Amino acid sequence: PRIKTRRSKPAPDGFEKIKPTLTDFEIQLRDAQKDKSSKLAAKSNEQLWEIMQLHHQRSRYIYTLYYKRKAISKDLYDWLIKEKYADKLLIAKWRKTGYEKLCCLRCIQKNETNNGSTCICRVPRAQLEEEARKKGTQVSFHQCVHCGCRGCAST
Amino acid sequence: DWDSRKDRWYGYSGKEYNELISKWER
Amino acid sequence: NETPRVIEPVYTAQWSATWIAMRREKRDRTHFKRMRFPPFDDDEPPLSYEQHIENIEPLDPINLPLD
Amino acid sequence: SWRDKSAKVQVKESELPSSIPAQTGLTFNIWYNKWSQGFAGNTRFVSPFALQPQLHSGKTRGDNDGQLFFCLFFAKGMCCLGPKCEYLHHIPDEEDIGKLALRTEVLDCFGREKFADYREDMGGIGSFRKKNKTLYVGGIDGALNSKHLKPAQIESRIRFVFSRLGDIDRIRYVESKNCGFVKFKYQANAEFAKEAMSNQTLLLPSDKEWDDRREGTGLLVKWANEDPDPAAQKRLQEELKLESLNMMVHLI
Ligand SMILES: [Zn+2]
Ligand SMILES: [Zn+2]
Ligand SMILES: [Zn+2]
Ligand SMILES: [Zn+2]
Repeated sequence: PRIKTRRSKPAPDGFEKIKPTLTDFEIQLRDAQKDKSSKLAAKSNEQLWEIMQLHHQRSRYIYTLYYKRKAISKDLYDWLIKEKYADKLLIAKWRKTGYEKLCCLRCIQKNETNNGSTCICRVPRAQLEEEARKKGTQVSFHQCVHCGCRGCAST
Repeated sequence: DWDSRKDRWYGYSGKEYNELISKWER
Repeated sequence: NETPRVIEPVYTAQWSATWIAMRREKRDRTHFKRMRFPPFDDDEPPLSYEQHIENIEPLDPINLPLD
Repeated sequence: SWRDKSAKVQVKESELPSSIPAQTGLTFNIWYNKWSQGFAGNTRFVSPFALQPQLHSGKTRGDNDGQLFFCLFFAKGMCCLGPKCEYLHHIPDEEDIGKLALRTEVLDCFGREKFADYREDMGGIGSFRKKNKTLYVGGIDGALNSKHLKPAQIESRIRFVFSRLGDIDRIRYVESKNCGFVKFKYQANAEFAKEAMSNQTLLLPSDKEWDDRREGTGLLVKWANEDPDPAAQKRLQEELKLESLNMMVHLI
């Protein structure tokens, strides 16, 4: 959510319904932004994931409102996108088949990953289980580094 | 007359200072 | 990352408008408060954009009112 | 048992201590995390925490995984990740030592690389060039806030402390040198203890200086040079020979 200028087209009619929902998200983000001086590394990353997951949830909310629930108007949605309450790219990915669930965009860039391949969270849990069984071990991981993703839930 | 031209404040009634008093008198 | 590009004549128009707006302001105002420099003291750190600025709304920019 | 229960948190990250020790100097150095403009007085102090192993030890993320390394902060008794930690949380045993026996030649049970030489003190993590299992235990005078105890009392307390953390090959207190030599069953165990009782207190609740435990300077657990004593040298040699016989028969 950006800052209201003269160049900001004001929010259309149906925004008054949703404001308090995404307001909460905003508040959370504010809470999630501060020097919570985690000496630890893993926990520090955890905080970051809290922001990431929160972002996902907010965007996911707007996506739901637009597409699954089919409630809010198109203009309103557009406005929201422009203001960036919800990430557009993420939504686009969601709309595409296979990524119906998707933590975030960073988990599907094969360039960034040292092995030219997606984030392990994208591997469906069942597959991982199968692999583990074959090997003998259990699910080695619980959440990837890029975001707090205990499975990315393609299924 | 240098410091007169520099004078960040020059040629004014206290319109901004009356607004400070107004903000603090409140 | 973004490169700050502009339609040249449009850009000129914008600057022209600000030139006349600025000039107007100069005309009208009896005194013109300048900013004290530097803005912040050595004790005062770089204030967080989220904590102070992101809440408060900005003042109206300079642009001569058009018919 | 440790394997029966999940590992409790040592201390929550709220309770954890900051990285700004003691203001030893006039100004803080950002890129070093040390202090500066003055090195007046000694740096070392006593650990606020200690590995109470039965109250703490347990399952982890690692015990699911087969992470082969133990938690330094477990040994220190200050791990802020309890069951969510990747590094393990229990006393090393024959099973786990055996499990990591390949890699542990090159590096510690805390998964950090050993070096060519001991750090001149014999103080830091061991050299790879020696397979030492023997910790020198200095600073007992400091570890008990100048408590005039008996040598027997000392050695017993020491025994109580290090026997808890690993299987002992032998211990012997030296009155004439005011120190310990605490040979362990395994190198992993030795490593574990050497951190687990670094900067710790030998004091107990029964002792009167219990609330002054923080204020002194902790145990100086370092590594031990082998004794000049030919009484043990011979034994060592014999052991080496025996081991050699094992491996040599194993080659064919
Ligand atoms: Zn992600
Ligand atoms: Zn991921
Ligand atoms: Zn993911
Ligand atoms: Zn741990």
